[PDB]
Amino acid sequence: AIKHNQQIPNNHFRKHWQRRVRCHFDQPGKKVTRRLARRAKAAALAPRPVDKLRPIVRCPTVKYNRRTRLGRGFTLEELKAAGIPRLLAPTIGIAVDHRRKNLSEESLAANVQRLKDYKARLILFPRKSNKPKKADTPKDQQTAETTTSLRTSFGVEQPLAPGFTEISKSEIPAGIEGGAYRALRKARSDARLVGVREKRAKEKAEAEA
Amino acid sequence: PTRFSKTRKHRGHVSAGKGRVGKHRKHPGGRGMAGGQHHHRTNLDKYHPGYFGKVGMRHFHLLRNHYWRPSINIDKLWSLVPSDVREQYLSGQKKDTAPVIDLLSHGYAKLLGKGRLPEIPVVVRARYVSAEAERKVKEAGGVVELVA
RNA sequence: CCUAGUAACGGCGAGUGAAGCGGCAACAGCUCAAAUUUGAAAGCUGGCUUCGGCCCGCGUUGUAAUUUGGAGAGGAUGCUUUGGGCGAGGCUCCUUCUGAGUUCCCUGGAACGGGACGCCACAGAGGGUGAGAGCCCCGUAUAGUUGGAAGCCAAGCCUGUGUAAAGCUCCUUCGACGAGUCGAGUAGUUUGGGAAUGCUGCUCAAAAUGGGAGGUAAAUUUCUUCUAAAGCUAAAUACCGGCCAGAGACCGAUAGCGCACAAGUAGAGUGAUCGAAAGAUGAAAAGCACUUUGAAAAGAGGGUUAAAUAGCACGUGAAAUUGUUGAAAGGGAAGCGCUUGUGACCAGACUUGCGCCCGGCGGAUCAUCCGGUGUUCUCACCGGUGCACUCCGCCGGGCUCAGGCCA
RNA sequence: CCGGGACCGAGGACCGCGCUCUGCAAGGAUGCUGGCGUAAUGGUCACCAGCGACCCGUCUUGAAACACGGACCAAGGAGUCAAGGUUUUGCGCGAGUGUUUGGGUGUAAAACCCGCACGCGUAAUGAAAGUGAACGUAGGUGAGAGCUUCGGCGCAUCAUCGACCGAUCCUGAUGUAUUCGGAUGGAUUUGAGUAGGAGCGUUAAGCCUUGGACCCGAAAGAUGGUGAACUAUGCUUGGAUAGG
RNA sequence: AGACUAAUCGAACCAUCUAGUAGCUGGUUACCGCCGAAGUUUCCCUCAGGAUAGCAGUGUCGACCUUCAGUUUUAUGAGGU
RNA sequence: UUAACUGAACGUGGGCAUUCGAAUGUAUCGACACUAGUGGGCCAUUUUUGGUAAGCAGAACUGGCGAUGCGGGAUGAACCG
RNA sequence: GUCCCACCCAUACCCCGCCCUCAGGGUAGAAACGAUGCCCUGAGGAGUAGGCGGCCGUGGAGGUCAGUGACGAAGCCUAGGGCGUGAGCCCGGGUCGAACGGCCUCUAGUGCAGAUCUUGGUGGUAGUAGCAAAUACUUCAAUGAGAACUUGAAGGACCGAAGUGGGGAAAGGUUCCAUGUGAACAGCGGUUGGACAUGGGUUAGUCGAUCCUAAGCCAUAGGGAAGUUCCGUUUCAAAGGGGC
RNA sequence: GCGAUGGCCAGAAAGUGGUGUUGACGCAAUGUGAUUUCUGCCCAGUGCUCUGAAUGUCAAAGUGAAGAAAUUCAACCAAGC
RNA sequence: AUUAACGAGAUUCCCACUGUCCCUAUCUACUAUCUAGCGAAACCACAGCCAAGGGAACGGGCUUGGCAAAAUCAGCGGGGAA
RNA sequence: GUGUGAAUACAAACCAUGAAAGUGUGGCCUAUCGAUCCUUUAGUCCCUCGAAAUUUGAGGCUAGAGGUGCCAGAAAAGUUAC
Repeated sequence: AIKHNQQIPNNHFRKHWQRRVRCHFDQPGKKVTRRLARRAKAAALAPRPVDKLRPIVRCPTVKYNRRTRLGRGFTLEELKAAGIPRLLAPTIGIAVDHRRKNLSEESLAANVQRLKDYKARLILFPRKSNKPKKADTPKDQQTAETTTSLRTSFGVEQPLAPGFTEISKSEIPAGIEGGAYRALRKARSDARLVGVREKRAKEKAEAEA
Repeated sequence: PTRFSKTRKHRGHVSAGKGRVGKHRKHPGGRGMAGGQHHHRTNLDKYHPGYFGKVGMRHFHLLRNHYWRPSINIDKLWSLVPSDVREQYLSGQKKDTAPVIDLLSHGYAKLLGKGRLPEIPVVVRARYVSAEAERKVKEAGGVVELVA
């Protein structure tokens, strides 16, 4: 029953809403539980980093097209280029994704370099101490400062392009002959008439023959 | 705080400020928007003119990402360059170098033109540009180039 | 968390209402049908056994190895990889032990109260003891210490080895892939799903670059993306029902659960089921010996206690209603407002203060000056010097002024 | 111009207006005297006397009503909470604003610190494809607080005439994938627009909506269970009723 | 005979949905100070009820704007009791 | 718009106070924001409709009760002060 | 009926005192001030429904009074006092026995005469209505504190074999017998009791259950139903028992 | 009304039931109400029942034509009317 | 449309009989009544003498008059719009 | 000072009549009529079917018609003497 100048209300409160209300009084209690689980997990993995390596990926929509972020895993072609066996990759902290493809060459080159330098920073202890092997560390450089996050030490360096650039005068280019505004209008109407123009031209060829 | 509210001042006065003849019954007039066309029409036409009816054609499965293009006027263009570099250009110490502004990196797609521009050449890279905005930037010595 | 009260549905009325992207928590991948071991069913339940094995049976209408689309098979080619046994040390559980006053005086039935003097403190959380206790007692904080049981993790060492099995780089060629299913028509239900989103009944019923999807029905021609009709798997999420624990600006016996008590009890109904009321003597029963009146219940003395104005009808004991004693009023109601009178009872205020003159007593110390210190820098304090017409306290006499109530 | 009577005494150094001018009746009372210093004055309670006075709460044009509820006492007993709006008051920052989904840390449900995204605001208009805000010192005229070298410049706001952007209806230049393109100039049209930004978070009050919604109250409707020990009908098996 | 079916029958009894809805009756708890009403207009299956305008309160800002008036005088129009 | 710078609106400049051109008052100027109650009324002077008439039914201007005590009508919501 | 003198009293009019509201002024080279203070001047006060402002109390939380108390805290009674217009605050006397206040902020299950309100308790009516069907009682002695309704004897009566007699089925569950007894119950009394307290009492080859079937109920073979389960009792079944 | 392949009736369904251990002198459904003497006229209306040459009306499926298809248009056509 | 027998069915008349009536009178048993013992309930704003007036148009309470003397027992059915 | 009905005065086009000035936006004036949703026709040659084209079909924008007489506009027969 409206009485004055009001905004028309729409409050979805006619079911039995009181039976399903979820108050959050355990927000600080839950936080303590997670911190106890992380430090417990870090103790089990004594020299290993907690996280796993991820590749660089671009967002899939025209909006957010500019920014980049972390993905799920490296494609099978990226691993082959860097000379890493498929089966050995998951067991040394590398994450693999078998359902992604490299359509372009810009993305392929960026990820290969990001994965190649990780292999140089890796220290690999031998399976049995008394008998080391060829690919193992020769025990001389096993003592060095290590990292444990691997998400901050290997995060995205810069997601967006630089804000601006400064260039000397007389280097500024010349625009399109017609202009910027007219280049868009011509390109829009060309796609609208792509069908009408093609058939009109084509039927003329059979008409003359 | 309930210690200071009008319900505390009503103690000792029968009917609690709701009147004697009209006794504040349960639901006179109906619940919600009842009577929109019958007995609440007078209120619903003095205010809210246009509640009833159909207008326009419908769109199935609209995705709002296809229609993303925020716009920026031309008089705010110089605010994009950092302050330290900005004062050098306006004061007039460079005299041989021009800035290249990337609208997409700041979150814009269309460059509208509304105000005035000082006479310093610039380079603007935008996805869209208006007809009036292209002229003003061009007569200042600059150029606009589409970037996609 | 946001998208979002948005696209959409709706006597387009009242109303209803998702998803893609984006940030974060937590992260882990895999095995079957379709191939001839065919130069050797290479596989398994059961019984007996000295523990080495044997026997029957299931099974060729298919039991192991090999392959699962990310591939793979079949060929080339050179390198590389793979078993067992010890094991310090660390972490979980239970159990041994832990600092300081009963010092002195007063009130009290009893100090745990008041005053004086002490000590401990990684311990001043909480409870008991005849009243508010850090030092009377149990406990509390800190790392160690006595003894015992079973699982984990793991620094680093000691020994076999290619019959076998595994990884990588390239290729002419091969490359098997789930049917009364998918899909279509019709009917009912449901959804934001709109010429029909999912599900189920009936009729018809496929294919091999084939098939599904691309949110408007249909025909022709292109394009993008996955591989259905077989199967497994930790974590981030829900919950006070079960067994425990720690807490609160929550309630304080008509409150809080129906139940602080022999409460789902006593009780009602043929039955399904309905379902109450009820906490407190005192620090300690020390719960009244003995005499006397009475048939007895009980009464009067006399006792215990700080108190019986605490006596098992017991802490404190209000109102409605009642008894005795004292005062007063009453010719068909009582109560009440304004203003006197009589009688009873009662709070205030007043009972001196200041000043001057004369007389008496007692003391150190008024003006002035010198030294030290402080401070608002010109105003003060302390020590010394004074030494009786000065200064101060008390007493006696005289005088002026003011001070209570009614006129 | 001379008598008689009643009620009252506010203020608290001087200042003023004046006169009959060693002074005064002129901006508010002082002087003399007596009795008593306690139940005397005064206050409380009970009673008699003069005058006045219908039982409260509620609905109603009208209640003391032959309108309803009320024998008496003690304890209990009724506009609350959450989400979403709106105007006004206080506070922080300000073309920006908001730490707490989450992470770091801690004397541990407290306190302190950090950042990527995201929400509202900064740009509107059409059903839609779309397009998108300066002729002028951001305009002219009449009023405007305040300032001023006195000539003038003129905030906020009110009225009025114009300019620009989107929609609707006309006009159709240069050009040309010869059917595309849409310059320029108009029109008793139209918008929740531009014309030197005002918003975001939080605190308190009034009001609104759905929720048990200020408290107590129907005659009904639906889901699942228990009864033939009374009474109704029937079946198998038994019993009982002088003398004319 | 609308009779009887456990003192219940023109549709038995028990628990739950359920604190079922009410434009209709009843009640709604301390004091002082200042201001102070309406039963009328239009629409509604509306007439014991709502929305809308009116009367009322509070919070203010612009000036102290010299503006105004349930009134009289003077000049000039309309009316059919 | 007119045969026509002939008209029409809006303008620049200039002239006219020695008295800004009827009375009285100004114990109350303008604008905006949010919201409560009410929407059953009744009585009286004059005018007035239906009815034999009514403490009956229905209207116009203004004053009252409702929402209000006090002094008169012995008593009496509306009469006189 | 008309005219003329004097006189009586409203919360109305005039003058004065005091309270509150509103409006207009004064107060710093501060010898100054709950500046929210103080001083001077003028006008006004009726009110239901309703609006706003200021204050007083109750249960809890933070800060502060270096607050009160077993030499007596809280609570309760009191025709005993003081303050405020008012809600209320403070003190004196009596009883009692362990905790409790003032001031500024925060918070709410925060103030009662009514609702045929909820639970508990108590009055007038009132020593009143009443304790009247089934024919009926009397003399002596014993026990005992106490005898119409205990016991013995002797008189008078009733039930009058379809009984107020002698035994059973259903149902009840110790009500049966003995000894003893304060209160309560036996609508008067009580030495008596189906009440209270302490003990005791129910023996079967022959009397019943146990055996057989009736109306009727339920398993098995099978068929329905998502299912709790419905039908089916010789039915479309490989269904048994006798001797050495 | 009915000769068992049946009439009346129960059940969510069933290899399920009642009448039925039944067969027209029987089972099932209605009206009048001993005996005596009688029981008239009306088939327009509303019901019940019978006979299909009649083509009038006419569903899904099926048949024919046009179209690139979705689709549209024609005959034929059960019971009932 | 008639109808023998039957009926705790509805109606009218005649004989016998009578306290139904003119018109009332008397007797008996158990209560009511008094005493000893025991001992409730409905109901209740406060209460309880009238005449007229006005008023919500029928007052116990208001106005003007009549009047008015403690405490009590057995009956009664006008009023308390019981 | 919302809607519906009806009415008055101009502006920009195209016409009728009259020699011309002029008159004409239905009947000399005061009554003679109708929302949302849905269906249907006229108009431009216009926009969309959201992976890209071409023709059917469907959906949009502006103006009329199909109607609510309870006429600011629900889809609606009786009885109760239980």
